[PDB]
Parts: sequence; C-alpha cells; structure tokens
Amino acid sequence: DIQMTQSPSSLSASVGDRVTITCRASQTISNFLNWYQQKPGKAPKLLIYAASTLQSGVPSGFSGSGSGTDFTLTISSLQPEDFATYYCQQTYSTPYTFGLGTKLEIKRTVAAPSVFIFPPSDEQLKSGTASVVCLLNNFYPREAKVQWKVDNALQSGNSQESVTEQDSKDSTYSLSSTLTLSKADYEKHKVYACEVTHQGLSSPVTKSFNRGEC
Amino acid sequence: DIQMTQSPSSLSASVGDRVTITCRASQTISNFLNWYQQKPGKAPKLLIYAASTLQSGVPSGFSGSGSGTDFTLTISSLQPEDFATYYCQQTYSTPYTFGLGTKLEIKRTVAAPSVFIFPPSDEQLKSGTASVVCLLNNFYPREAKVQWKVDNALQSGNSQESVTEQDSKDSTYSLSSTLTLSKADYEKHKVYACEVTHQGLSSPVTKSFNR
Repeated sequence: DIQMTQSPSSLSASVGDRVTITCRASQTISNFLNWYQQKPGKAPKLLIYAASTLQSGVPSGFSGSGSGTDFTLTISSLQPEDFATYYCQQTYSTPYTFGLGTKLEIKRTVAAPSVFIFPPSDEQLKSGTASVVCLLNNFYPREAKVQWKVDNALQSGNSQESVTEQDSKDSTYSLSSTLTLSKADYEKHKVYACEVTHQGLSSPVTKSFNRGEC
Repeated sequence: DIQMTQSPSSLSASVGDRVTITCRASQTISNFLNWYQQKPGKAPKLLIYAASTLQSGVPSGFSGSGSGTDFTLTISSLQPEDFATYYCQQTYSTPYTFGLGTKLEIKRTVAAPSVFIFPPSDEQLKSGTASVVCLLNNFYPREAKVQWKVDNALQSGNSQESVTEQDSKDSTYSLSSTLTLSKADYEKHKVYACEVTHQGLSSPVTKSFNR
C-alpha cells in the first residue's frame, strides 16, 4: 500500500501566522491527493481536491501545491477557525490511504498546572472499588506526566488518564488521572500520592494524603 | 449542497452484537457514497467506497448497502477494535459533504461521577470574566444533568458543557460545566453551587463554595 507521511506531527502557531505543512507519498501519485480538515469532536471536511483545487466555501487563505510525491498545504494567515488537525489522503491506487495528521494548536506561554488530589468517597467504597483522583488544571504545554505512588511504591497499569483539548478560554490544557483499586487493596495501604512533572514546575510536585483524610 | 444525515448519533453495544448505521442524502446520489471509520485521537480510515465495495484489508464483518438516498452499514459481530465513530460522505457532487457521524460506544456498568467545584482564579479575573467550573469524573452513561445555583437562584443560558469521548480503558466519560459570569456580577453574589443528577446517583449531589 502507498504510505503517506505528514510533517510536522503538531504545530504551535499564533493567529495571523503563515504556516505550511507537508505530506509525502511512498510512490508517485501525480496530483491524486486530498487535504481534509477536522476540529475536535466534529466531522472531517474536504478542503482541497486534486492537490490544488479548493472546494466551495473554503477561503482563499488555503493553498495546495505539489505533484508526484511531495505535497504542501499553506495557510496564509491563521484564523481562530483554522486551528485544527489536517490530514492528507492519496486517491491514486487502492487502498486509498490517509496520512497520520498534523495538529495545529495555539502557542502561548508555559503555564504550571494546579494539582489537586481527592480520595474515594465512602459511597464508592461501599461498592468495593476505590478511585483516587489527581487533577491537573490549566497548564501549557499539553505534555505532562503523572506518576501514582502508594506507600512510596511506583504504580503502573492501574490508572486511567483523560486530557482535554486546548481550552477556548486560555489556550491551556487540563488532565485527570484516576487510580482505581479494590476496596481491599485500598484499605491495605495508607499513603497515596500523585507526582506531577511538567515544564512549568521547577521540580515535580507531589500531592499526597493518608487514607482516612477527606 | 447535499445534506448527509446519519442515525443514530450514538449507539451503545457490546462485543458480539450486530449493529446497523443509517446515512441519508438530501437528494439522489446513486452509489457515490463512502464509509469512513475513526477512533478518537487517530486518523480516519476509509472502510467502504461505492456504497458496497469494501477497501483492501477491511474484515468481511463490515457490509455496505444502498443506492439513491438511503444507505446502511452493518457490522455482524462487534469486535473491540470496531468501537469507533463512523462517517458517511457523498462523492457525487461538489462539495463532497460528510455526515455528522455515528459514535459506536461500548456498554459497561453504571458508574456514578465524582464531582468537583473550582472557582475562578484571580489571574482569570483579570480578563473581566469569571468561569466557575464543575467537573464530573469517571461516569457512565453519558446522560447527566448539571444545574447551576447562584445564591440559590437556578441559572440558565450562561452555562456550557464539554464531554470527553469514551475512555479506552474504563469506558467512562468525564464532563466539564462552566458557568460564565462577568467579574462584577461574580463579585456581586455569594454562594455558587452545581447540582449533579445522574443514573448512578439516587440523590442529586451538590458541590458548592462561598467566596
């Protein structure tokens, strides 16, 4: 199958900037390439067909170029409605393969997270499961690490993480890490902590509690 | 433009279930219809073109049918890798419009949400806008209700909600409810509460703070 490689994987730019993203095919495909745009939680939209032709409604700020293997899409002046993920797709031979995408985010200053730890409620404990919650609020960039420690022992494979998209409020990100254990296991231990490392912190910040505090 | 309408918007199923998704066009498009599949945070994948022709590599469990305005995609025995969002797209007349999608989610046990309330930060108040956040963490199903109360006055028309997609491990959801007031109106009132109603909560849980 024809492999499509997009570059870069992500791009931090400001409103009004001129950006250019690239898509390379493993074989020559003439101008048989489409450019799609997709915002989080919304359906994709075909922006450019035949490598260069814009579809109806698309502003002239988007321009597609390239023939053969290397193709580019250029946004002349980024607008708030242009920050999204962009995909390329070859239509030359079956299977019609997609690139893995290029995500455009709004660049801003580094922001340290606000970290909070919350023990499980007694109601959930009465069901036999215990969920310790660690919240990281309003940080930039999106890359953060959360490490759960129980009685000063590293935990792994027992946590779930959810991360928000770039907030329309302040262009930050928020994250939740839930460590879920059995009631028996939870009661077998005392000190529960989440250690957060982020670019905005001089040293990793640990939020901890002894079992019993609420 | 040709409007593509998909149904249902969401569908809860389990491994081994047989499921069907419908896509309708506002006008006849013969068989110029594509079915794409896409998992959250991942690139889309074209599964079917020409309404019925499966793409190279798709298992035989996927079946496309239809010609004209009504089209269906059928999955015989749902596998874990089948739970995703499916889009249809007409390829007859420009612009080649997409449907709004069908999110095929997995069924799990009822999980009550954990509720947290966060007041705005002073660094946010320097924008003249106060955003009070109520977070619901790890719940199932998605159906939930968040009612805002400012000084025991039920609010409306100024709160927005954002829901995550189904988690790939615990199959739960998480929701944010932001009440957006002006800085002066925020400094004009006292108690701020969010009341959460969910299938996993016999009594609605209220989380509040007092400035």
